[PDB]
Amino acid sequence: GFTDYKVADITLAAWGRRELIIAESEMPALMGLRRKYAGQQPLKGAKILGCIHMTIQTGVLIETLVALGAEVRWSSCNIFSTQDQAAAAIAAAGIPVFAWKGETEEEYEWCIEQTILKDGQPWDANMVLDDGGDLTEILHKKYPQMLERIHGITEETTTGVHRLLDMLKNGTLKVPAINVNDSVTKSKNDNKYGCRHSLNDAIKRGTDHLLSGKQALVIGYGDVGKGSSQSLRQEGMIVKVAEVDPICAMQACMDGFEVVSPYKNGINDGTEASIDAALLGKIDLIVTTTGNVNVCDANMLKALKKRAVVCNIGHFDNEIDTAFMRKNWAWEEVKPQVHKIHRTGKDGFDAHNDDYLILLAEGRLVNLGNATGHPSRIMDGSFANQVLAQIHLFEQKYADLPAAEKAKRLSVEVLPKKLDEEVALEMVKGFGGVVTQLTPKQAEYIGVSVEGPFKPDTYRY
Amino acid sequence: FTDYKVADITLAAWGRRELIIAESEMPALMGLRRKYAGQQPLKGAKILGCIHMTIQTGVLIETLVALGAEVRWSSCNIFSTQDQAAAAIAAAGIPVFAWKGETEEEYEWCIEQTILKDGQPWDANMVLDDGGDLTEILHKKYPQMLERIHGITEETTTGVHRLLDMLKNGTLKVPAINVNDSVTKSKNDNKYGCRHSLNDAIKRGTDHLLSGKQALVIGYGDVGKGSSQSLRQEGMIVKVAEVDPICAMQACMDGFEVVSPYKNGINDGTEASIDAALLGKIDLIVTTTGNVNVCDANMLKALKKRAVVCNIGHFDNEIDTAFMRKNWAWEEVKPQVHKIHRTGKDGFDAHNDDYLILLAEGRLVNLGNATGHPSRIMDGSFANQVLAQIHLFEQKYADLPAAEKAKRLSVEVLPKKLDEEVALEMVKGFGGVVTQLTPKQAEYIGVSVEGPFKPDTYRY
Amino acid sequence: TPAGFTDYKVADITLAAWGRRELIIAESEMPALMGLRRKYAGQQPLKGAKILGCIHMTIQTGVLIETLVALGAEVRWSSCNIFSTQDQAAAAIAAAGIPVFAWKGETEEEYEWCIEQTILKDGQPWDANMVLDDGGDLTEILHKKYPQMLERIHGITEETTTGVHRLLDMLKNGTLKVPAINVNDSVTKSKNDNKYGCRHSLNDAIKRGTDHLLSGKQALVIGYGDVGKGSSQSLRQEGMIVKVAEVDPICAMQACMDGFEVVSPYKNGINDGTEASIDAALLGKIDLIVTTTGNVNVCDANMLKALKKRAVVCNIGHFDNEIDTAFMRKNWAWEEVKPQVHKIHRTGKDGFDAHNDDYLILLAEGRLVNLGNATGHPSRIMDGSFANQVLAQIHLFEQKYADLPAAEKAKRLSVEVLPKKLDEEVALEMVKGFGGVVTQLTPKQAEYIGVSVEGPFKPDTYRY
Amino acid sequence: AGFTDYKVADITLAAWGRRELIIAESEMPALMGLRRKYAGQQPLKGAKILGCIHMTIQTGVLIETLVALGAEVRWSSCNIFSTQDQAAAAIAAAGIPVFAWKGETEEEYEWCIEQTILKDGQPWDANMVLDDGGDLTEILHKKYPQMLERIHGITEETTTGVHRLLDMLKNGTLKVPAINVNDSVTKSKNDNKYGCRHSLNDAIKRGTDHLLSGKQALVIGYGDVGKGSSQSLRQEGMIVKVAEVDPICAMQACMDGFEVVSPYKNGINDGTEASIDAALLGKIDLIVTTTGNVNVCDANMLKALKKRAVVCNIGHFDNEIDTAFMRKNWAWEEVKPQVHKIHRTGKDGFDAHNDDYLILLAEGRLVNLGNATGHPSRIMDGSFANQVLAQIHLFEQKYADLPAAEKAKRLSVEVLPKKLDEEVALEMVKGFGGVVTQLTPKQAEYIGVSVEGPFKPDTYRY
Ligand SMILES: NC(=O)c1ccc[n+]([C@@H]2O[C@H](COP(=O)([O-])OP(=O)(O)OC[C@H]3O[C@@H](n4cnc5c(N)ncnc54)[C@H](O)[C@@H]3O)[C@@H](O)[C@H]2O)c1
Ligand SMILES: NC(=O)c1ccc[n+]([C@@H]2O[C@H](COP(=O)([O-])OP(=O)(O)OC[C@H]3O[C@@H](n4cnc5c(N)ncnc54)[C@H](O)[C@@H]3O)[C@@H](O)[C@H]2O)c1
Ligand SMILES: NC(=O)c1ccc[n+]([C@@H]2O[C@H](COP(=O)([O-])OP(=O)(O)OC[C@H]3O[C@@H](n4cnc5c(N)ncnc54)[C@H](O)[C@@H]3O)[C@@H](O)[C@H]2O)c1
Ligand SMILES: NC(=O)c1ccc[n+]([C@@H]2O[C@H](COP(=O)([O-])OP(=O)(O)OC[C@H]3O[C@@H](n4cnc5c(N)ncnc54)[C@H](O)[C@@H]3O)[C@@H](O)[C@H]2O)c1
Ligand SMILES: CC(=O)Nc1cccc(CO)c1
Ligand SMILES: Nc1ncnc2[nH]cnc12
Ligand SMILES: [K+]
Ligand SMILES: [K+]
Ligand SMILES: [K+]
Repeated sequence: GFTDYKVADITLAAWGRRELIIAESEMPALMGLRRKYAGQQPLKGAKILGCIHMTIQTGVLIETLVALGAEVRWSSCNIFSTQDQAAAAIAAAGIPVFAWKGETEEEYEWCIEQTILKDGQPWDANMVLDDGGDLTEILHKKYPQMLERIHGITEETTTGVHRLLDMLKNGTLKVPAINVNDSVTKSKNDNKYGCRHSLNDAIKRGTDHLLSGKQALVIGYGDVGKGSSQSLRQEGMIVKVAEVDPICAMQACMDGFEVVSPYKNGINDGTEASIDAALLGKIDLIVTTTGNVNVCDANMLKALKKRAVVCNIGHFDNEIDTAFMRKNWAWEEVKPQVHKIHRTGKDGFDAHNDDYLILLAEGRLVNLGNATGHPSRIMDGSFANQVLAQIHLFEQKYADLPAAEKAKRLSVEVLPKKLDEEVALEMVKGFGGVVTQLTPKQAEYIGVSVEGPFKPDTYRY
Repeated sequence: FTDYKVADITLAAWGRRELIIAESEMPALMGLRRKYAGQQPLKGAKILGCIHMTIQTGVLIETLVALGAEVRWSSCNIFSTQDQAAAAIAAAGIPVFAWKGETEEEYEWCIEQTILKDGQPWDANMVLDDGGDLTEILHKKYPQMLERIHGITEETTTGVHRLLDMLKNGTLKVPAINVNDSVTKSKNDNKYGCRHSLNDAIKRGTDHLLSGKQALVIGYGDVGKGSSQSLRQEGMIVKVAEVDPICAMQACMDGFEVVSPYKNGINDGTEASIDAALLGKIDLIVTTTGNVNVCDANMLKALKKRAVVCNIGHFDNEIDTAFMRKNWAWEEVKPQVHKIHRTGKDGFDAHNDDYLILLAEGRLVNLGNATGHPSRIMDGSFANQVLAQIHLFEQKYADLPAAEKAKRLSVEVLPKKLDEEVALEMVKGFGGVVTQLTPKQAEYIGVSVEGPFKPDTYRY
Repeated sequence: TPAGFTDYKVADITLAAWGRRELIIAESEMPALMGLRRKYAGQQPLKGAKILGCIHMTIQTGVLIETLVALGAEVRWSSCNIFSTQDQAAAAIAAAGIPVFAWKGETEEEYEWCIEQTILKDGQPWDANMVLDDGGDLTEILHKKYPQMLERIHGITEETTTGVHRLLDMLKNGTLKVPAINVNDSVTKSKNDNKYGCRHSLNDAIKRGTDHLLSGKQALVIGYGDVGKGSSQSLRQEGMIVKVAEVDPICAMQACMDGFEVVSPYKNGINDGTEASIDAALLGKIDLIVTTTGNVNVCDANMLKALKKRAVVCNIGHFDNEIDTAFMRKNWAWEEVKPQVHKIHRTGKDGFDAHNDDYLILLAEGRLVNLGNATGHPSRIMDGSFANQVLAQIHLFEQKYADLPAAEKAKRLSVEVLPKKLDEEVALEMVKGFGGVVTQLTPKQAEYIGVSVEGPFKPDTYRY
Repeated sequence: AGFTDYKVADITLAAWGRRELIIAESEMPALMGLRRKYAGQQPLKGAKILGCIHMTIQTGVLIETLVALGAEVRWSSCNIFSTQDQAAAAIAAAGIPVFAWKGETEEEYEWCIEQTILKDGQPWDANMVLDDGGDLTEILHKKYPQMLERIHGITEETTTGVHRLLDMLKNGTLKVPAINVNDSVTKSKNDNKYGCRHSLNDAIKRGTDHLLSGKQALVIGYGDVGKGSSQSLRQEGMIVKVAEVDPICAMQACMDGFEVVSPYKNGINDGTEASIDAALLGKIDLIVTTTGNVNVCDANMLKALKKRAVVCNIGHFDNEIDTAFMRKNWAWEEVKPQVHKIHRTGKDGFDAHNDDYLILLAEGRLVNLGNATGHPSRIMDGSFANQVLAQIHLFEQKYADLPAAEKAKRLSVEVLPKKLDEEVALEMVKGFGGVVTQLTPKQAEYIGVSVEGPFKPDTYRY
């Protein structure tokens, strides 16, 4: 009689379980931790509030935390990213999960609140796992008494880390955090290669458009922008890249992309006349990858080629000025998470109007909204890091420290390189790769231990 | 003017035409000329330089001189000099001691000619090095000269490693800048430079078709990354070996099969540990590690007949070429290309089919069999060098009190703003347009509109 | 729209509005096909044409169908594969009053019945006079079972490599009853659709079916013809380590030069019928096998026994017998993951352990995987193919082969391709659709290379 | 020993050439397989071959294969810049008449061809022709018709030469039958495409050492050479745009991921400067012509190109670029052999530091051979195995000995049978270590072929 959940359709659970069993075989680092630590139960007593895309991959993460002794209460960190068969499988396993694909904003907030509260009162949570910082922010704003008893936060993504560092700077961060994003087996695996796999995946599922031979503009060339640019270029798109960071721009040039700005001489002065109309009028697809605000603005949207596709693979939808489009233009749903936006006016549209843009996932994270996000074998790396980070902060027991010791430990840190390398080694073995062992003479010659770490902490890979 | 030694001074005109072309290819470096020419920040600098005497290094030398410095120059590899570049620098009245095809003895004599002027130590006060040979010679043989030197600017990964060993040991005598670790150096030069010049050098040396053939790249750091791409983009079936599992993960995700020369990755010294089936299929092996003996004697014995062997790390001991000198017969095809006959040591059959082709005698192949990295890539590295020389020369470490020196003795990188400024000029050289943040957008992501745009931890 | 319309069978008529929205988008992606619509609508060149059509009932086929109709034709339609229909496309066509018998997930019995519903109208043979076919199944049923209907049919326009091969065999054996146009071997079909179509849709289908990471894993592509070329690129551009098998040494040479290792499932390339001739070390490291040959049993039972545990098996050739799925049905237990995705447990026939590690993943039960697990080729690629189909239909219909005296009939009983000038005109509209700008020869340049300024620009022997 | 019947740059380079020939033999398994297969039979015994083709190391292996099969030859290069002097020396030192060096003048080029045609001042007793581009063929038809009476056939290497043969056939002026070697698939779709992929960026790097990644290229043409050339530059990271007059080839360029553009506004070349897309050409760092056509990089295009752009041609003849206009109007500064700065400031003198120049490679002649070494041995293996088979076939057919009525029936331009094309391909695949699968009899029956091939109808395009 388990009822402590809310999902779209519990009868999807058997299908979700079939897919979890497949995913397990694709996630050797994560399942390796499950097998290594199951006897020790290092998360016995852990009670984790989790807020991250309720995908099949997150399913394997949840069940690893539980297998290691944790209890959890779970929600998605995006209204469109849940895979309903994954949510159902977790619910059918007796795990509290409040998530479905296609939440409203009110429902999204209600789902987070159902993890925070059990039977109408604060759950006895003592750990947080977050992706983007929304759960973290709600706890700090609305539930400070709960944070007194929480040992730490493990944060998945660049945007969430930025929010933690802002709190730390302001003196408002209440518990320590591990930045999971900046393991190399996360940032330079998930953020880059994950988007390489899943960006063109989501565009094909949403539109079935041919991409080869067409013009793309990728805004940003960080890890997500690098992977996104490659996702499109490997399909044969002619890809131009915009950047504010000249070092990232240099990389894009050297990687074989033309670097362009939407604005004449790069000057974003807010006028229509600043838009490079010739450029925007040639673009068939624009993808935002920045984690910034309004990088595909109203004037770019007005100047885009007729029937261009617009999408965002950064964490939040405000990378695109969808507010402007809702205020001024008529939306025609093609199918879920695919809308034609008719620039002919607000009050209705002609079904055969040629002047429209196609928006994917209403501007929300397109890989998760229009496909299934990153593949299991990539999320393996991220989620092995999550499990290790949860173990580290739970074993440190920050909430039980005296005030003077808390002050010494209140920080945002990354996992040590030795763990990063060990996660990587399990990923490489999963491909059947064979890593060479240094001889003692070689290890002495380059000044490392035979078992690693093999690089100083400054190394950029 | 007689204070030089080059292969042929009459190549000077040719070198100068190529220097004028290279200037148009090096916007960050020529921008530093224009920006600092007025200030003359290196007025009074006396720089001992040791780096491959290419056309690219010619534009670097003439930038340092244009900013006020005097220099005395040598190459840091016996095969890397471009004789027309050396001639052009000598003809400009700049002391340089460098030619393509030096012996080891001549290489050392060349460095010594920069150190000594008219039989006595030059009154040098700055060092620019690539690999650390000159740094080592000064510390071991001319330690008193270091009392007048304000700093060392070191170009490459191997050289930086040697600097850090001296720092850890308390034997480093002057402060240094790690130029290698600017992003516009390491992630431009070390990677993209090798992408351009590895296939270049293999083609010049052998003219082999690469498409459809099997390569093994040992190492997947920045040089191994660029090297693997150099070969894969030509259509080679590239396999990658690594000891670092993170780099190996990147190789897998980049589309390469990760393998070891040794069964289960365990190199126990026996022939039985060699994966003979793997090595018997390899047409080309490239070492990229900066380590020792990563293409060892047993691997060389097991390689497919007529495979090519080369090294693009800093030093030739990546391949056990000593073994091949001791046991096999060398037939020169042309300079820096040898067939190594595995049939025996004394003599060979001119039609023997059992040989390997070694490029540049195991020395840096891109510089040895071609011209190293192209001007537009070296632009980034050498703009960093100029900035680093200006900074250390202006800090005047050798004039500090003995106690003040202790606080200054460090190995530093340039600040990120300068890295970004080098990058900006590179981007402009491609016609690229960098976008400017709005104030609200800069606030939103927590940076200044001016940058730097990333924390120092960011890995790009 | 027509009142009382019931002359169709589809999965779900309420998908029609969705299908119509996708057809309107597809129209914007198919400039060559929509150019023919605009150019010829007033002329009504297919007025009086009654076309039996048998091709994958996709959105792209929907635009083809409504172009034929816009040019005057009546049609009766079925899919040429049990898994290739897009149900929203079928619904939109039925809602337009067009007879269509097609849904995703037909049985083999339903598949044949759907073709017969196009052939029959109100229990009697329709008065068809044109055939449009993809793979030869409708052609075969007419010759085998309704030969008298062929007396009134002016021609067949055949879409794909396998169908043309069957047509040529019939022509050689004297059993083909009407002329045909080989649409496949227009360059704007074969070297666009067969190659780039599979480039787009093979990795698409694998991702939708399995969501497996492809980068870093090992693939074996059987065949390196046009489909094999595009399939190999589909996987290599994702970062797979792709090996290629071929029987044709010229195709194998191209694979080597394209950067692939060429290998055989059999030691020394020789299948001796025994497990010992399988290169078990090779197959034990393959994560994904894709058949592309148009041939039979190229991924056979012994290969399937040797494949790496949890390998994906799929076929993108026209017919499922490229893979010995019958052996797998007979000996191994099938577990459906979801529609068109099955785990095949090699532990035995009678039941399976839900956590068994020794299974293969079969996509689309071995049927064409791009259409079965995704949506096949994109509109902008199918534009080229289907423009050729319209032009082929117009040509054969205007030729009126069935009205000729018997002597003239023998003179015209042929399998032909469209002239190169038409192939070029299709290509030009495709190029303009990308915004590309073709240069016009000066008169002196055209004289210099011996062509007209308006083309054609190559001799018929040119291979591109 | 007493051999003087040659002219090369430097005979002392022979030992070097011989070392490179021995390496090239290991890279040319199809050609060396033909040597082993046919050495005993001597199918070319009595053949006397006039050869005109780039005197490279690869051509050296071809020549010694012909000679090992019984032929005598007299050889010249088909381009003034394409000879490798060590290859020419190794061949002369072997006692084979060769007249070829890198850097010939036009007068020297013609003299070299005449030295193969004439021996001791009189027509050689030639009975076979091997040609690359048709210059030797044209001279024989115009100046030595009596020699063609005794010649059994021409085997022609390249697209341009085949076009010239077809023009002769059309006009009824071709005097002996020919094999079009170009259009074996193991030539056209190996040499023309993959050879240029290998050797174009090679030649640009040797001539300029320019970084290509991140820069803008314009490739004129997208036939086999244009396809391989565009890949050569794209694989280096150039942003490549493609021009074409053939919309099918342009379609392939689009689908291959290139933007298709014209130097002329709306593609209309009306001879005015106003017709030039100056904004486009002002952004191009590198232009490469691949067409076999005339004046596809014309004077107004040259005037509009971005300052310091590289201009080169990889089609057979230099008239793809209007270099005549550049010689008449602009000042040429040699950087080094086959690399010239063309200063657009004027004809009489230049400023050594002028920024407004173009860099022309190989004076507009075939750039892969002019600035590097042309295609690699393992690719030329396919082209030259076809050459050897075509020589064997035409010499055994003995056209010159046929009666007039039988000549009229055999006077044609033909390709080699597909079975031979396949046999060349299989040796190439074995050279890579590739393992082709053998059809079972049932599978061969299913697709309608013999187990041993041919596997495709003659219409198949690959
Ligand atoms: N969808 C996914 O699966 C997924 C995966 C990982 C991360 N993310 C999200 O993607 C976003 C980016 O993450 P990342 O790791 O790439 O971060 P990053 O900091 O490495 O890269 C962002 C880049 O955008 C550039 N940029 C910022 N403002 C710009 C502007 N106005 N114009 C052009 N370029 C601009 C920055 O210079 C930077 O290089 C974050 O919100 C992150 O949380 C999404
Ligand atoms: N030739 C050039 O132009 C050029 C340019 C830059 C640097 N370099 C030199 O190249 C070398 C590599 O420099 P880098 O910047 O790539 O350094 P790096 O540290 O980034 O990479 C070296 C890599 O080698 C790997 N490695 C070490 N021992 C190994 C072994 N036994 N087997 C396999 N992999 C092994 C390490 O794990 C590491 O990833 C250095 O010597 C450097 O000075 C040469
Ligand atoms: N799924 C799609 O969207 C799609 C699209 C076009 C064509 N097709 C179908 O795909 C198939 C192939 O079409 P194509 O145009 O590439 O044909 P093709 O003749 O160009 O290629 C088939 C290739 O398979 C090779 N082959 C045959 N038997 C082999 C064997 N035992 N082992 C290895 N290689 C072998 C042949 O040598 C040939 O090169 C046909 O059935 C065709 O109808 C499917
Ligand atoms: N350098 C080499 O090693 C090498 C190798 C093979 C062939 N070739 C030569 O290269 C040339 C091309 O050979 P190919 O086999 O590619 O021929 P091709 O007929 O396959 O291709 C030439 C292409 O040029 C295009 N074209 C013609 N005029 C044009 C114009 N004004 N603008 C744009 N495109 C135009 C044609 O449409 C055609 O597609 C010939 O001269 C041939 O002999 C050179
Ligand atoms: C008839 C014939 O001789 N065919 C052939 C083609 C290429 C190579 C070889 C032997 O290598 C043979
Ligand atoms: N061309 C070049 N000049 C100087 N140092 C280099 N290191 C690598 N390539 C170089
Ligand atoms: K997924
Ligand atoms: K589709
Ligand atoms: K060559």
